[PDB]
Amino acid sequence: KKERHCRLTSWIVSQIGPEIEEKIRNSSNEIEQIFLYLLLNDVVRASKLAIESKNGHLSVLISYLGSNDPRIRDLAELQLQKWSTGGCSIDKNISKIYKLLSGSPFEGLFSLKELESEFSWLCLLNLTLCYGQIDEYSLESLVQSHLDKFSLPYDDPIGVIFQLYAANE
Amino acid sequence: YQTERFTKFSDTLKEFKIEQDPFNIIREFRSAAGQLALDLANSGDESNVISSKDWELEARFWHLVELLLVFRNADLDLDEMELHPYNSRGLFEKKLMQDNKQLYQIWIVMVWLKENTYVMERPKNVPTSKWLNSITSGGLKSCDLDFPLRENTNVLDVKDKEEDHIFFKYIYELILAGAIDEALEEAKLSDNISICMILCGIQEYLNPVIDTQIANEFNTQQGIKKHSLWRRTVYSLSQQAGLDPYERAIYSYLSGAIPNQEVLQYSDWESDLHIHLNQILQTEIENYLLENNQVGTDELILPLPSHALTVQEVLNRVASRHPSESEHPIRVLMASVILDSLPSVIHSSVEMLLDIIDKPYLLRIVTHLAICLDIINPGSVEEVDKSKLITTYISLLKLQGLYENIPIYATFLNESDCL
Amino acid sequence: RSKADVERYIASVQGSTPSPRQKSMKGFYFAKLYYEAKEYDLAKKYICTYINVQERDPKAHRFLGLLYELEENTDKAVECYRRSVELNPTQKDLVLKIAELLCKNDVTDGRAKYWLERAAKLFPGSPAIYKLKEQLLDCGWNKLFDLIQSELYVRPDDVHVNIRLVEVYRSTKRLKDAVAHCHEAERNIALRSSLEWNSCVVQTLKEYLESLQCLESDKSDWRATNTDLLLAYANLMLLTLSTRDVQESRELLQSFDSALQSVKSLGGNDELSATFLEMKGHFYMHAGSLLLKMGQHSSNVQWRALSELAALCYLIAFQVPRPKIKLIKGEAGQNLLEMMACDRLSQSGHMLLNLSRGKQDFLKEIVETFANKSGQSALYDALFSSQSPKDTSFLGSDDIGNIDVREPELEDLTRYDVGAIRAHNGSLQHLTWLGLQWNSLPALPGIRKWLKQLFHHLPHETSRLETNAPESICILDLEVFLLGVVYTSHLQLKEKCNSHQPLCLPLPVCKQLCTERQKSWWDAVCTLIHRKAVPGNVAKLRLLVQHEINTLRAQEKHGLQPALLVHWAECLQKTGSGLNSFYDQREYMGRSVHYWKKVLPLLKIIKKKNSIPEPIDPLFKHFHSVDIQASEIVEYEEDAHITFAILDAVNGNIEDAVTAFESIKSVVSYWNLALIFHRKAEDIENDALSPEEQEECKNYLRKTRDYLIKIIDDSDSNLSVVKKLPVPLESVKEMLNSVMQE
Amino acid sequence: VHYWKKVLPLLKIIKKKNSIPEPIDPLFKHFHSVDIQASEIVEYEEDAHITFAILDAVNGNIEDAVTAFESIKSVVSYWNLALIFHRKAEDIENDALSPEEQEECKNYLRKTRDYLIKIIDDSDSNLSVVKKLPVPLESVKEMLNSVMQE
Repeated sequence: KKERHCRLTSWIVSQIGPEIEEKIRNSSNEIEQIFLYLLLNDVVRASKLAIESKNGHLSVLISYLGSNDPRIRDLAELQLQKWSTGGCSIDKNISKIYKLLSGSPFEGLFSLKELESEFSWLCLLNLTLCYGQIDEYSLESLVQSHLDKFSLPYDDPIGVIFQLYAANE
Repeated sequence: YQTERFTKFSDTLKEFKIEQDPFNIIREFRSAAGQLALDLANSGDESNVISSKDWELEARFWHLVELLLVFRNADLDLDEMELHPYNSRGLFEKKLMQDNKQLYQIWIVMVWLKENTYVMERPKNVPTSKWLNSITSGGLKSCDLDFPLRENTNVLDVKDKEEDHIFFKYIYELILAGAIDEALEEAKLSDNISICMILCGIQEYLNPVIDTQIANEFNTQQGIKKHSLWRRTVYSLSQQAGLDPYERAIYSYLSGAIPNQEVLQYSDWESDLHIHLNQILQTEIENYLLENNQVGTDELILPLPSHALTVQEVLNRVASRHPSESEHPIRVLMASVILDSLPSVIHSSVEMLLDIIDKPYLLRIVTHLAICLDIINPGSVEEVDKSKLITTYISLLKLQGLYENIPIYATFLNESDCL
Repeated sequence: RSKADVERYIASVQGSTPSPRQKSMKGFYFAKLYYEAKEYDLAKKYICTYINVQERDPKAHRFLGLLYELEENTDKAVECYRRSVELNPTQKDLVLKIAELLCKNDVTDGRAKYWLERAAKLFPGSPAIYKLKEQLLDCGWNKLFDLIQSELYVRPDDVHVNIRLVEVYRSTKRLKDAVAHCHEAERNIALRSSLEWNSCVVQTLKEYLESLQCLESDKSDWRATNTDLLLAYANLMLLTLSTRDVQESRELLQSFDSALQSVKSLGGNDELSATFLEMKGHFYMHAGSLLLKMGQHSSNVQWRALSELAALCYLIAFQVPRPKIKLIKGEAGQNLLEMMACDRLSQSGHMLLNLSRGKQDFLKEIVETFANKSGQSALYDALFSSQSPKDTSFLGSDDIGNIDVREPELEDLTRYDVGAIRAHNGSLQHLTWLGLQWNSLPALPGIRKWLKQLFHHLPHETSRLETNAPESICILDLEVFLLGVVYTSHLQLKEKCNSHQPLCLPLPVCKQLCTERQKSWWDAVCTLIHRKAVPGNVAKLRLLVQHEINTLRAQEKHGLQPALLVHWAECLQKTGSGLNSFYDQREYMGRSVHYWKKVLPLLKIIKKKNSIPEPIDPLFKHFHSVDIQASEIVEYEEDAHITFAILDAVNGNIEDAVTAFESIKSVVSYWNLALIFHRKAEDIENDALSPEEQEECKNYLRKTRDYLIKIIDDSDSNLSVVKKLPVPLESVKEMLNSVMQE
Repeated sequence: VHYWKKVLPLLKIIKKKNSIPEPIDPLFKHFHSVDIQASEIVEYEEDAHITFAILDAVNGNIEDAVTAFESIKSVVSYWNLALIFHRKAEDIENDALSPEEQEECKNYLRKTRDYLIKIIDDSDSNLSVVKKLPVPLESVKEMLNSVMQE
């Protein structure tokens, strides 16, 4: 399961690669770049840029992405509720990153679902597959979880294959 | 009454020679000294606070002795661990600590060091929530720890910094004491979730499913796979200024590094020694992992030092950094035990009877230690040295007028004939 | 295996792991089998290739060094050991080897000296260390002498070194000095026990007798040296009989008998004459022991006839009177001579008894039939070959006159044993033998007195009983130890003969009766106490003792079968209950209660027919031969409750002690009830005090009288009760006489 | 008792100086300001054992409640011991019944009096004990007046 997961996610990163690299080319904000590096499933360069842009704590936090530590998951979500109940202002991309640490980035109450309009469906699916709750789910039911949140274009065949894969039963 | 003391120690020896395992002797010696440490400490002339600390020290010595000799001597050799390359770093760390006794000893010693570390009382009136003052003043555009790092620290209210100081200092003391669970509890409960999360990176990765040989201790994967990264990430964070000195201190300790001057200046022999053994240890593990290709090149973000000190050298340096403390006669024994050069020092302080007579605990301690040693390891201390030591201590049992309990000490020579 | 088996395995792993690195990493395990198939030019290249990939393995490097050792390539073999040693410092034996090889090949370089210094500190004063010191010097006569002397200063008990001193003296043909040191060294108790030393002593003396220097010098000290030869013969005979085979022992007898015949002619009334007396006895005793050795292996008809013959020998020995001790020049000499006398009477004594218990007045027949001069020829016949001249043999010329034919008295035997504990340097062999010899007798040995004769001023019980540090060793610990050693030994031998008398074996003939573990402990605590340990080995000896203390005191993980604990408990109660002083009574009763308190939990589980958790590598072997049964449980609980009461009485809880004693109508409880009722009366009996109280005081003395009478009434009626008496019957009557006259 | 039964497992892990698993977005913010320390553990275990005994008494397991209450010499355990000893006396105190039983009944009322007096004796001496009273001091004295007039 781990092997298969790693190959799938390396491949998705192969596909979304240029899209995101373009987006990083045009960003004017460092924390957003850090997020985009997480979009390429590159935890280390996110951590590094964080470090460099003087965002050190975040940097540490980032290092958890891809270990599925449920403690960290519920803590990140907690921080998010506390902000989303008062929290006079939190940077738009730090909240996104915390939402990634929460393990349920659309399935949620600070939801990245609106990124539906800014990214390839495959890009977001990468987010579910990499963070998302890898251990608790089978590859199939995980992918299915994601698909349940987003309609794919009828005509797109790589979409179709994911649907047939997730459809299992 | 307190001029009972010798009885207690003598008493323990009685019980041992009479139920005809010897590690209990020392355990009791420890408790005995500790009990006495309490007596002189409670209500006392301020001439007693000194000899009270010399008893607490006494006690710690017996403890260290127990720990190390138990591990070294109760060594009955178990089964070797057979890893594969597919195995997690967690297992390799474990293997390292199993196979390398030299290094596990360092662990034992650090454990002892932590055991005896002071921690402040839990801060009272802690606030409802984090950086509340800055939020209330307006001006936190982001509520994340890294915000005032992204742009001038002028963002954070003074009182908030003052509280962050209280927190990070408390967490630091807890970390040096081994209280990692309490540190995580404090982080959680004091609305420092992100710092908590940082403290979670301490564990190497294990997966009970893959790393079969620990499918007992664990039911769920845990720990973090890209640890060499984590470690550079933390260390770099530790070097970034505009953080509270205790926070930086924490990250230093976690990265296997040596905390900043502002914090380190207040560390004593024990604290400092601890810091540097931690460094030895960290470095040695990461090297063990590199020699087995269980580190991935991507993670070598930054240079950390690769050359581990020897316990010998750490001791020498920490010594020269704390000469007064270093030279204290039971702490010399502490080091002597740590390096195993112990009969070495026995025979030594023996020849110092031929400014050891000036301090009372010493002549006693060395004698009872020598006894314990030859009990646990027959042959340990030279026959002569036992003779000389007991001879002199006995003559003090006489000077104290406790002839009553001299036969017990006699049970180690035919020289006893002459009493 | 063969050449095919090992070279065919080449294709076995070659087809499993073909890459060069794994092919070379199997070289050590390839070389593992060529060393077994006698291929050393091949095995060398196999291991050498594994060393090309695994250059940090101390095992592989040593294996090549051991292989270069078979090749006798010193320069190559040494270097290999060096690498294994520098990789792993714990390889002590390799530090010796390097030092051993460096001194044998060439000493010109100081490197050989350096490695010898390290080898010394790793093995403090081991026998090999001096050997290497002499080797290094070899590469001049005065030079060697100084080494031995400087070596003898700190190591006077080393057998080999003292031997070399005699050899160096003998090389310069100054034999007078050789015997002089030989004589002054026969006072050493350790050397006297060394087989090889005594052999050297016999030669260096004979050489001096025939030496031209002995005659020229004078004929005054001639007698003095002659005494030592006989003494040496006795010691050498004791040792040769035990270790050496049938042939060698018999041969030594002829030299002994020749010496006796050559000595008797001079006579006189001085040390030599007195020595001849005691040594004469030893001769027969050992000759009897020698006789019994042959018969053991032989048939039954020869056994009885030989044992008959041996019984006469031991008898002859026992009869020989205590030598005239006052007649010796010095205190050391006379004490030695007496020590041997006690040994003779003790060893021969027990043998005489064990052989006489076989039949009724068996001893009388032995004398009445073989005391005849015909027996003297039957003895010479069985022992020697008749071809030797029967004129100059002492055995054939001795005047066997009026054999006492009186079996020995136990009381005399005890004082013989106690006086001879130091005969064989208190080897656990010696004591375990005696303890077993008394195991069949109705009177028990004074073990506590044995230990006092060995470890003087060793306290009965150590104040600091809390720890097991061996500075707190106590005569109780030792007493508790020997009890188990003998209780263990007896059961082991009982099991042996069952598969195949055990009492009948003489001391030299029998093999080790204790486990090497037990023997190691006794030798350790002995060397420690007597202050003949080694500064380097002090810590090791000390720990070796410490390991067993927790068992002698029934502490955490004691390897003690419940039966052995009970045996310890009662054996200490009755041992203590007969003591006069309170200090000793308290101690022995305390320990007895202690062991009792440890057993009763076990007995309760055993009382309901459950299983005891068996031990892990116990110190005292378990046996189902003596496993406790429910039939005996209630008795122990009762016998223990007595031991509790006794200690309660000694501590002051008289009310509870009497309440308990009275509950059980036992003979022992009477002696306790009586002894404590008498004390309450005697103190209050004569001082001015309330008359009413005086009547109550007398009333107790009346109870004392009654309980002593109940003891004697029940005692005279039944024999089993006589054995249960906590003190002797005559002692009970002794008190009663005084009780009533009061 | 319920909440107690949920804490004690945590306190035992905390008693050996280990780490508590921190929560996920908790409803009641955690704080290290009031994190439990080993210095206070044995007290809670004791104070909890009282709460257990109290419920045992209310349910009917008087034997185990008294056995527990008596084990710890606490002011609160007196008021409980007293309150339950008084009830065993009052019901049996006046009906026609075996005289021997009546003597045993009175004996309990004698114990009630003693425990209430121990409360007031220790109460008047020290203020810290006054705050530990499970009910007001004047209420304890109120019962005693009626207890002795009985």
